[PDB]
Amino acid sequence: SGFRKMAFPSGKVEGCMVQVTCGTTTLNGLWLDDVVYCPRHVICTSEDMLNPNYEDLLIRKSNHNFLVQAGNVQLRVIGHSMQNCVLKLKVDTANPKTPKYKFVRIQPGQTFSVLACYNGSPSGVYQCAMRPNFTIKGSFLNGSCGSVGFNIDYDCVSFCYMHMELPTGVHAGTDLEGNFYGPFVDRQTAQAAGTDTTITVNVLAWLYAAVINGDRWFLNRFTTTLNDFNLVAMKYNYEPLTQDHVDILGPLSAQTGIAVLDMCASLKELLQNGMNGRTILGSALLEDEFTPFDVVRQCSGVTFQ
Amino acid sequence: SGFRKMAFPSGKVEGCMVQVTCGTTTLNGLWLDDVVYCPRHVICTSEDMLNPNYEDLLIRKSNHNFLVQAGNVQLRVIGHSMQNCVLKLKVDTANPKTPKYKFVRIQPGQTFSVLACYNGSPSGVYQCAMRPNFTIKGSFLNGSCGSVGFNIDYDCVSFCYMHMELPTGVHAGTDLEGNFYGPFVDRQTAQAAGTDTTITVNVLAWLYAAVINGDRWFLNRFTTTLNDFNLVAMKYNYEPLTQDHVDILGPLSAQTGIAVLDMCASLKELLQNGMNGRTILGSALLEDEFTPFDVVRQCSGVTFQ
Ligand SMILES: O=c1[nH]cc(-c2cc(-c3cc(Cl)cc(OCCc4ccccc4)c3)c(=O)n(-c3cccnc3)c2)c(=O)[nH]1
Ligand SMILES: O=c1[nH]cc(-c2cc(-c3cc(Cl)cc(OCCc4ccccc4)c3)c(=O)n(-c3cccnc3)c2)c(=O)[nH]1
Repeated sequence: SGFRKMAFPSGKVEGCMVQVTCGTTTLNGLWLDDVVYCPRHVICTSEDMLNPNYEDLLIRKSNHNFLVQAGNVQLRVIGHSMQNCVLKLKVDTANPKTPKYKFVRIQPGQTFSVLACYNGSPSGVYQCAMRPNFTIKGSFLNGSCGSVGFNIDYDCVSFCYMHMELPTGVHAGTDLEGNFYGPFVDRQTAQAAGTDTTITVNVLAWLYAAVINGDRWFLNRFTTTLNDFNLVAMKYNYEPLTQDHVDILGPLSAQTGIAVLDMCASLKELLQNGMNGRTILGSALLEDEFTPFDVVRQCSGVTFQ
Repeated sequence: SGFRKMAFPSGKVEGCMVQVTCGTTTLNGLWLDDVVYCPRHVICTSEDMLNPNYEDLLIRKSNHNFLVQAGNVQLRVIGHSMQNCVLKLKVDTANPKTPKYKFVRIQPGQTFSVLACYNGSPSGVYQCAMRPNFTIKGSFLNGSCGSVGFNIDYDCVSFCYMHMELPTGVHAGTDLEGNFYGPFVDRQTAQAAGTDTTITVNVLAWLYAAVINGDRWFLNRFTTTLNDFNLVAMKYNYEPLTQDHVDILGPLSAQTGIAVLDMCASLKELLQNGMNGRTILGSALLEDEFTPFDVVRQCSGVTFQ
């Protein structure tokens, strides 16, 4: 019993964090096999940030200008290249703590764990989600650039996120191939996020989690249709629900005996009437950063090693 | 910017989790140096649980009846003893991944990270707090017994929590010396929790976190006194605020320029009028599982290794 915002165990990723220094800038890198990955703006000064020409700035950098420190392990840089918005530094030592891993570009709505690091040292871990406007609502301070987000399937780490804080206080970054999520660029120039809508399939998954845990007050006598529900979602800035989403919710439907469309009718009533000062799973608002997989994992206890 | 429920990086503790089997029961143990710590009800059957005499049940157990597996490392048990409600198993190998650690008995209101484990394998990490009734609102399934809670100061792991789920769905356990928090006993017999009050000093710390992050709508024109505020806390099942608590909040007071007693007056108005459908740091209720230290760490970026 109980339902918590739960991150993956971070140990497999902690062994990969290093500090990367170029001139006077220091941020975090990801050391996997004999390559170190970090944001390319490590080569910039605060002044370079307004309109950086990264190809031109890289001309004046050689291997020995990049200092990489793994704790106190000093790493020798033997090559460097730029791939989209990440720098890839070839070092002469394979990381002996490299886990089984893959790089994945996640879709909006998907969740992941963040290991926030500073000066190459992990400081905390938390859960968040790729928002529909391709920002994340993280917790990051200066020096956190190069911190990574990931999921873990048994023994394999799936890295999905690595760059900046917008003036609005939300966060933008890349996949591990260096392509930004959404339209953001690594330049200090006007960029605004776009509508932050609610991840409907995740809210439904969390209502199923609530039923499994005994929070049942929101179940009602009604049902609805996909098209009728989606009219309501549009009014409340909820993402449309698709048949694919209904199928993904099938296992939770089968565990609880509540058809997806009946749960949609409960969500519809919650969106139109509010929670009336009540709570669900300890929350006074509808939570949208648990995926269906998140709910099954935490309500079934799958494990990783 | 941003404020998240943030756990410590779990890697130092992951290397200490093992599986402990006795007869047909399997749960988690903590392997530190050459000792394995686990809940003593590993020696019980489901029937033993109603009224177990642990001293008598232990008579029929020898070293070879305890199977300890560290991943696939098979550990040889060379001694066993019972300390209060934990079993201590002496093994013939020191854990090479033992971190610097201490055992600490925490006070109600204090927070810690939980590494939920099953069959000796970590499955997720989250934050929670010792409630004033000495339960914790965890997320645990069958097989999670022996999972531990901890804090980390730079390189030293402070283990504070290790046992059962009450019929109400909240959780009870011991410190690493085997003494339960609060009045609970490791027996399947009627036990009820006691009033769950709100941790006032933590709520104030979280309001300071909100101000630091730009959530300022709840700041008002008023102030109050310690005695006047505490009359309001009592009415709303909030813990009394002491002068010691005011001093602990001093650094946040100094960072924001808001006297503690003015912040109390803002909290008073929030308790009497509610949030009026607004949110603070993404929450529609007053959050009480961030300590003042939690707020400073996350708003200053302290790091651990
Ligand atoms: O030695 C270092 N110098 C700099 C950083 C660093 C750099 C940035 C950074 C990097 C770039 Cl290309 C651009 C940028 O502004 C773009 C967003 C924007 C748009 C419009 C107006 C203003 C801003 C910001 C940053 O956000 N942060 C940051 C701050 C808080 C949370 N997360 C990231 C940190 C670092 O870790 N190390
Ligand atoms: O092989 C194993 N057998 C058993 C366990 C186990 C044992 C218990 C357990 C252990 C004891 Cl002495 C007593 C007990 O009931 C006491 C609380 C209570 C009071 C009144 C009525 C009912 C209950 C419960 C448990 O909660 N859980 C549990 C369940 C969910 C979350 N957390 C813990 C697990 C295990 O991990 N391995």
